[PDB]
Amino acid sequence: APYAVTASC
Amino acid sequence: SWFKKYWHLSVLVIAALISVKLRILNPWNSVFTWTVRLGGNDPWYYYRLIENTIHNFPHRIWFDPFTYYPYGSYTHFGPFLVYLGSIAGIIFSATSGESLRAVLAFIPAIGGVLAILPVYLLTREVFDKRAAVIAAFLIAIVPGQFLQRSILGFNDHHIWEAFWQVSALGTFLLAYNRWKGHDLSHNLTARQMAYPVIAGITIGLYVLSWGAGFIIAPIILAFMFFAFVLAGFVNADRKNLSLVAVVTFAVSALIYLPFAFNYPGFSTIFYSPFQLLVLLGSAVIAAAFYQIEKWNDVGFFERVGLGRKGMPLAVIVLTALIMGLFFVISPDFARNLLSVVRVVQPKGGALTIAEVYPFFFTHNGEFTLTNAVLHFGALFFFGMAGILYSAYRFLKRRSFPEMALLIWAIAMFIALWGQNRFAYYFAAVSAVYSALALSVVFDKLHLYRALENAIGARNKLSYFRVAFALLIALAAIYPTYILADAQSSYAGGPNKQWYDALTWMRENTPDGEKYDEYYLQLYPTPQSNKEPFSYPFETYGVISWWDYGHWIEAVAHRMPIANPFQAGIGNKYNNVPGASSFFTAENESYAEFVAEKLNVKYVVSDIEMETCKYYAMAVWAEGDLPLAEKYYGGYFYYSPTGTFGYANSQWDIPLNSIIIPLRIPSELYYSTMEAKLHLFDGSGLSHYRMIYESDYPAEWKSYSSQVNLNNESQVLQTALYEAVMRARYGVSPTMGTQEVLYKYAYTQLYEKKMGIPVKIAPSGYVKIFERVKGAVVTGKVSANVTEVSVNATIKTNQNRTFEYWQTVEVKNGTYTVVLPYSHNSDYPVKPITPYHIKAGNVVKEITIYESQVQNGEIIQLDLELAL
Ligand SMILES: C/C(=C/CC/C(C)=C\CC/C(C)=C\CC/C(C)=C\CC[C@H](C)CCOP(=O)(O)O)CC/C=C(/C)CC/C=C(/C)CC/C=C(/C)CC/C=C(/C)CCC[C@@H](C)CCC[C@@H](C)CCCC(C)C
Ligand SMILES: CCCCCC/C=C\CCCCCC(=O)OC[C@H](O)CO
Ligand SMILES: CCCCCC/C=C\CCCCCC(=O)OC[C@H](O)CO
Ligand SMILES: CCCCCC/C=C\CCCCCC(=O)OC[C@H](O)CO
Ligand SMILES: CCCCCC/C=C\CCCCCC(=O)OC[C@H](O)CO
Ligand SMILES: [Mn+2]
Repeated sequence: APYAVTASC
Repeated sequence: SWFKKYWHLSVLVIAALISVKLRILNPWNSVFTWTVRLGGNDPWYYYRLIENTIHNFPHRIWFDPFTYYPYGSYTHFGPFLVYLGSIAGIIFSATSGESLRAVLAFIPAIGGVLAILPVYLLTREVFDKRAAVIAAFLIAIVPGQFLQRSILGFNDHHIWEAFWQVSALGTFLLAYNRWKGHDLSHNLTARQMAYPVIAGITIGLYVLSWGAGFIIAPIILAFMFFAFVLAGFVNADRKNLSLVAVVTFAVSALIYLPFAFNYPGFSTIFYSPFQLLVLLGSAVIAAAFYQIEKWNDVGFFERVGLGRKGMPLAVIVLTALIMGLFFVISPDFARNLLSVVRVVQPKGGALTIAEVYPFFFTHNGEFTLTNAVLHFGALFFFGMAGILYSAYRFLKRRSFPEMALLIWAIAMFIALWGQNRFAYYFAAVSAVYSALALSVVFDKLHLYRALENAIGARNKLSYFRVAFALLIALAAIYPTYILADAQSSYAGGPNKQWYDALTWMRENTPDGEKYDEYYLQLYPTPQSNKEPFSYPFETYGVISWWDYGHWIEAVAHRMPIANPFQAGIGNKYNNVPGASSFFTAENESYAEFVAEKLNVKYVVSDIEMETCKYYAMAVWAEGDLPLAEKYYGGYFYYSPTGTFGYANSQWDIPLNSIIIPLRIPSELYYSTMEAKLHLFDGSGLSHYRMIYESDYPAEWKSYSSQVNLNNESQVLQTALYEAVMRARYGVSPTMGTQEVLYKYAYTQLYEKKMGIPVKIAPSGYVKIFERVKGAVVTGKVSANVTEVSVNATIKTNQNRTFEYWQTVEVKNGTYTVVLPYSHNSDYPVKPITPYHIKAGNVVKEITIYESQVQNGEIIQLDLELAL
């Protein structure tokens, strides 16, 4: 779920 | 039967129910748990604005001194969603807290279901009536960013972007359809004037949900520009199209006017007079197209002597002139032309955001159609065939609405290429054009006949063609709903460890009642925020990674340094104090520079910032991405010999070995503030003490039922067992295991050179530290020692314990250590031993009062022998 947050976790 | 002229509503109802099952029932258990979980991050900031607006109804803030401490940030969130949730909360008598979030959670889901209507309208006004029914059904099952940002609990404005943009295009093209072929006296009636007025209101509501919604005006102007220069090409009532646009943009400017002066300058996202000029200026440009057609009508371009081509050419020269002569305000150009930077992101630091990465591309720089499946399902490929066919049909029919829809399609595809988020815009594109595709085949394969042959008709129906029309309906709908059913079963937001830690912060840090009152104040809109904000009481800052700023403000009611507006990040290359330059600080003296400038009193760090998110923080602080792998090294491997090794390069790893897909950090990492804080539990720091830590990662909390977390060997075997088990499937180990592996690598690579060990045990997910002046323990020392060490055992609220060490060099026969912990503190993380202070062969033990820690009292403690 890609949202307004840092990626790849 | 009775479905005569009435099936078209029978499908819409069925489509709405499918939308409800996906949007409300599927993520129900993820939103309504131990608390009401609003998804993501930004829905939590809307929740902040809404409960402030409810308290000061009908008024609303346009500047927030809480976030972006200590400067405050202007609020770009639109008045539509803010006032919608505010009124919805009052109607259901839910003005704050968990009860307000339960009401706000349904707003995004309702918007997702209601999107069936504007999708039907736009498709009917362009194509036919049957296709509009497919598009309504297809928009009820399309997955990706559209479904995820319109799910239960994700109360963000992205669904209302898509709802009002499609509504604007549908109502505009409906107005053109109702106005075309009629003279002006007929279009001036109240019945006819209602169509462009409605189109103008939908455009205004689009901008009132998203400050960058002014982009709908150049898209609509692009409709008229290409319809004019192609007058012999395309067939369109250009004179009535120009008049519809004039009424549409004038009304939209009137709708936007009462919100136009809430920002002290031109802006493309903040509610400023820039958007008012785009809408008003679009009305006069459309009015200029009125003369060019009224002149072409009488034959002005032949009397001057340019030809029928003259009317296109004068459009082109004025398109160049009327922009060129708009140099009367160069700030307008700077912000207008700024849109081309939106779909480009060489920032790199911005790239580390999960929602901005370009579509069609992997994190390795190669083309891929993989996100097209994961975000649209079969609708993407069915959508391309509908787009290519629409282009084919436009070259034959030369219908203007079909042309304008294509322009909308190609513009949204460029935005989709730029950032993967704008898939919420392209979702209605594939749904509309796949509906065009499926409608073509359903007629040519006699399914439209068999449907009416099923009740009340006679047709020549080929069941072979019908069976294939059913078979490709399969291919369009089944794999699309499969991804939508899976993606809607979970909802994002903070985990219990983050929520519990933040609620604890709200109730265990000072001035919680002043922050609660200031949280609901109607802040004045300042002319600038370059200086620190003048707060009405003594405030402090909470520093963390920018991801958690909205959680900090809405749940802990504390002022964060950085926020999901990518504010307060800072960097090291320019010495800009922020989150990145603090957590990547290579010594405590630099972190104190950043912390003092930002008035930081509290630090919140989670295991994400420690492991997989640390790379982003090094990218922001350093600016250059290849300059960021300096914080990283090689990998662990499970070799065929049954042993675990480590290699700097991938070529040093033996054959048939099994490579833990986790890049081990370099030595520079273990010297930075994030490592010293989360992975060393604050050891080695003189101005920071751990005051609270949350529960373990869920996996290790489960592991502890059979693993002794006080047995370094048992933890090690468990972490290595999991890492190989998941490396076998090319999956990284769990976060709690990544921390253990990080600690093991430090003990095998960089520990023996120094002597300070780290316990291999795991730790809590979220950790809170308090910034401390520090009790200064200074004293005399013997003749021949150059180093003094301090020893103390700290125990956390999770019964976990660790060692706090600190070493200083002796100068002028004197040592000086500064200690952050005290032995009479109220915090749930206390020392359980005194400070053991060594000076060669002399040892002494000291206990420190909390008053000496707050005020930084000097304590004299000599460790001297005669000798
Ligand atoms: C070219 C376009 C690109 C759009 C995509 C893009 C690059 C950016 C937009 C992305 C987007 C959806 C939003 C960005 C908005 C902004 C500013 C900020 C957003 C920030 C962030 C997203 C939000 C953060 O907040 P959060 O949401 O996280 O809370 C637009 C469509 C126009 C076209 C002509 C394309 C058609 C296609 C083809 C193949 C033909 C081209 C052939 C050609 C031969 C070239 C033709 C050349 C032209 C100049 C004709 C254009 C006509 C017309 C537009 C001019 C009239 C007057 C204009 C200037 C406006 C007037 C305004 C004022 C002054 C009154
Ligand atoms: C247009 C605005 C839509 C308003 C709709 C709001 C109506 C009802 C919301 C209540 C839903 C039930 C939630 C629930 O089970 O709460 C129990 C514990 O809170 C679980 O955490
Ligand atoms: C003269 C111009 C004044 C414009 C004032 C508008 C200010 C705020 C708009 C928010 C009010 C909610 C609108 C509303 O309920 O209608 C939207 C769907 O019908 C319901 O989802
Ligand atoms: C029918 C027309 C189809 C047009 C297809 C064009 C596809 C993609 C265009 C997007 C280009 C955006 C700019 C870009 O490539 O990178 C910009 C760097 O950031 C420069 O530093
Ligand atoms: C003890 C001698 C060492 C000198 C270096 C000073 C380093 C750190 C001092 C931090 C003091 C804490 C103040 C703070 O964070 O909040 C400021 C608002 O007054 C609310 O407390
Ligand atoms: Mn958002």
